[PDB]
Amino acid sequence: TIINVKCTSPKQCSKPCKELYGSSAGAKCMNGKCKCYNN
Repeated sequence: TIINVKCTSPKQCSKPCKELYGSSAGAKCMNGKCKCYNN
């Protein structure tokens, strides 16, 4: 469960992932791309 949103922070990735998974989002920023998991 990896998406394609450009980031430079995990709080730039908690924008698409909390629009997806709600509030149970494990939002990780590796390189400059976003991953959306679950808490």
